[PDB]
Amino acid sequence: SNAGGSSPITGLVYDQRMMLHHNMWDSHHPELPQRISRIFSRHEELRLLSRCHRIPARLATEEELALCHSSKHISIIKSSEHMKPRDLNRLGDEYNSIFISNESYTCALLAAGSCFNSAQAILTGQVRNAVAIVRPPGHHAEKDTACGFCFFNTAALTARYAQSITRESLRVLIVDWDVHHGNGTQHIFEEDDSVLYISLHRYEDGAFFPNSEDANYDKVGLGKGRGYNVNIPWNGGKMGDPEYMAAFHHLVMPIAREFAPELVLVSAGFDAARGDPLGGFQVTPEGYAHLTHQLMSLAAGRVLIILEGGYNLTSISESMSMCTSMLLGDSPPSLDHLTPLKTSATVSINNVLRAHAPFWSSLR
Ligand SMILES: O=C(NO)c1cnc(NC2(c3ccccc3)CCC(F)(F)CC2)nc1
Ligand SMILES: [K+]
Ligand SMILES: [K+]
Ligand SMILES: [Zn+2]
Repeated sequence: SNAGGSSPITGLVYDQRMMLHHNMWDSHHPELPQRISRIFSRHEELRLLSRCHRIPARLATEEELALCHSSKHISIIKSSEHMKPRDLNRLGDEYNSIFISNESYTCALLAAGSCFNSAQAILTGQVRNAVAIVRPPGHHAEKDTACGFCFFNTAALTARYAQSITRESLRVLIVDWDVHHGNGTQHIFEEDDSVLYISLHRYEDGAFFPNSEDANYDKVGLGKGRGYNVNIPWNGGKMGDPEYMAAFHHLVMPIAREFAPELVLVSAGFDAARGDPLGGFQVTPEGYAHLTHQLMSLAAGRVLIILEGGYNLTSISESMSMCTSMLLGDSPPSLDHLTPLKTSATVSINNVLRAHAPFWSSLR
């Protein structure tokens, strides 16, 4: 029972089977199997694992995938399960930045099913919040195609899965703090006012992957979805804790509170972390802890943290373990001295404010 209340529980999902997805031609490709085992091992080292309720992985079904993806796309990825290597190579090469092994399809299904089980546990009160240590990632995957190490859009599917077991209009916030724009998530929800998508990402006037002006601040959503897509694009600066904290203070949290989400999904890539070989930014583990802590003030604390990217194995292990520590209710660690904001970060924050003040009274 929870008569009289009870201490909130944090769920954790991790299944070593998701390590089987691998790059048979470049075994040093940074989207490594041991991304998830290293993160899991750090949770054991820090004694966080035994404090969590372990949530089992499961496979997503093909009908669950159709919540966001076309039958053609599902069928093509499914067909890779039985391909020979030369045909896996050719099929991967048809996409932007995709490698495929015979286990990729099953691993993508497990990453999605793990997050469905976690959202289910949160929404039915089995746990208050959860962390999902999953791969391959999701947020670059589109309705019709794979992209950027992602086959199916785990976070987008989880938002639709949540609506499917509560009510169609359940308000879901997705905060995407992966250093890359989540092009797939933006596109899936661009006309939808029930899912608010807020992405922070390195942009560089369109030069940074995925190299599209869709990631710019002026893309605010379409139709009913106008105002429900918030891009915070970083240009010309080595961004870190001061800039992300300022973005949360001026943009993410005011908009999120006004939206009043009923569930928060974090597309939690850690490739903006200090030390990441791809992102080039310097968010610290303590910074990620503070971002997590702020999001826990939303949705009565119903937050699911979903691993996306992040490629320095030590950085992502420490950063995601910080986030779990915050979900468990530990007191936030001290931030380093916040250097004054990079001046271009103020420019970006002010551009987003101008783009979104028409839709959010909290910004006016
Ligand atoms: O998921 C991600 N990060 O979290 C992610 C990161 N990099 C790529 N692609 C790029 C990449 C691919 C393999 C190894 C390093 C980088 C290749 C094309 C590029 F040069 F344009 C950008 C980098 N794709 C997805
Ligand atoms: K992002
Ligand atoms: K939206
Ligand atoms: Zn990324």
